[PDB]
Amino acid sequence: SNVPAELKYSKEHEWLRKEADGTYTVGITEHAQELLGDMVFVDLPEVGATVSAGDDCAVAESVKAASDIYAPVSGEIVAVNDALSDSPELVNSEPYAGGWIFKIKASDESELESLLDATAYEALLED
Amino acid sequence: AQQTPLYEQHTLCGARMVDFHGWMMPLHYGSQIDEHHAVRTDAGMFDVSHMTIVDLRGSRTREFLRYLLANDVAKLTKSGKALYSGMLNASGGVIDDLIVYYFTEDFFRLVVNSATREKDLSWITQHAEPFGIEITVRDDLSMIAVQGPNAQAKAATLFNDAQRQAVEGMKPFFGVQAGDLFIATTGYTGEAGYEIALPNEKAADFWRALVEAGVKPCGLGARDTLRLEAGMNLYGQEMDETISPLAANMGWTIAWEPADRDFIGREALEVQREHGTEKLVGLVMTEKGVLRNELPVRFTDAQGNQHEGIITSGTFSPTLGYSIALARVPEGIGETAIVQIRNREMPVKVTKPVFVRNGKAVA
Repeated sequence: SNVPAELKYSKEHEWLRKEADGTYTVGITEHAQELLGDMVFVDLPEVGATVSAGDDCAVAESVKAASDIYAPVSGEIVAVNDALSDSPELVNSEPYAGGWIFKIKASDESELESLLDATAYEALLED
Repeated sequence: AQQTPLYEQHTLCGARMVDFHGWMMPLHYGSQIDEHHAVRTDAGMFDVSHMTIVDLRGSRTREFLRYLLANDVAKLTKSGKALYSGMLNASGGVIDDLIVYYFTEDFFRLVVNSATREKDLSWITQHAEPFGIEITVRDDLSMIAVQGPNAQAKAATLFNDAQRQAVEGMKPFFGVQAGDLFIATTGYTGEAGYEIALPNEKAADFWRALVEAGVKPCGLGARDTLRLEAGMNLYGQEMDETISPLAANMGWTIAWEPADRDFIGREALEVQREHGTEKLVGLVMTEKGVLRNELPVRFTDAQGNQHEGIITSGTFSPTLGYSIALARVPEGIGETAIVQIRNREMPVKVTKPVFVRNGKAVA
């Protein structure tokens, strides 16, 4: 499962897990972590920030480069993953689990239906 | 870019290939951090087959080298002994750094970097001619560097008995031919190990045996973080033809004595040393972030005047757990500086240009 079945996915190689409370957990895919390489720092957004999809709202720093992480959807940040401060490598080891970056309350329903399902993302990587 | 002879071996080991001066080389095999840890704590290995090995033979070889190079191969008095040296132009700038081995009075070997192969070979063949030296480019040979506290014991599992006796208790900076293996206690990491050169047609199998002996494949990413922690220069960054070796922490390699040995660039360098030069220092950024190549480095002297230098190499150090860099800076820098990253002035500590000795932070 380089592509877990039940997740939604974006163009910029992020994934979104709808949670019980209606919010989305967001992180970067196995593909995206592979291309980043080992993460040594992450700069996270403020809890409470409003973003529009495509805003650059976090930064993954590897040994090679800083790399902007973009908001997959529009909404308000409700949480960020504080474990990444001591364990940035989780983005590499658990990109769908401990490696989640932030959680968002989506504010645009048509954005959420443009997201790819597991099979469409698997196809995007197939190019 | 060419596909290197070990390509199938690298791909079986999970390499991510990148273009590296005309050769597709592994950037890493999964995790450059893991690969750095392997060399610091056990054993890792690097395909260095695109280094060029140059054999020099003839009665005037020593004399020639005592002229070509700024260290002095007269110091090599025991068979197999090697030294690190710069090779300078007439104006005292660095054309390359290299390793040279002495075998007999009339047989020496140079090893040079991939990036500067052609420039160095031209410089070497131009200057060797009047000495009547037989110059052999050994592109028939590949080479693997095995590095780390268990590197020698793991490699030596592949040696036959003759090979083990030839290198038993061999000190750092020796190289010895034993059968089809040339085994040298050199490296670019700050750890013990070997560099082992052997025929191209034997290299893939030897790599395979080394993986099986527990030696971790390691790529360029790790090669940079290990070398930079160890305070070792990379040509084109810490120095180039416009930079004096005295401004690149290569002062220790200039063999000034004996005074009557002229070598190319010595006159210019003597002048340079009397004017004084900038100096290569270490920088440590303990605050969050990564120092990057070519960033400005600044400090204000006691008088209130600002001076500016430059990062020559920046990286994240896995061993220290902070970013580190080598930087060329005006004489008179103190214990701290400031580096401009984006549009924020980040404070840094100024240290000696070495971060790690013996797997420990030179703290």
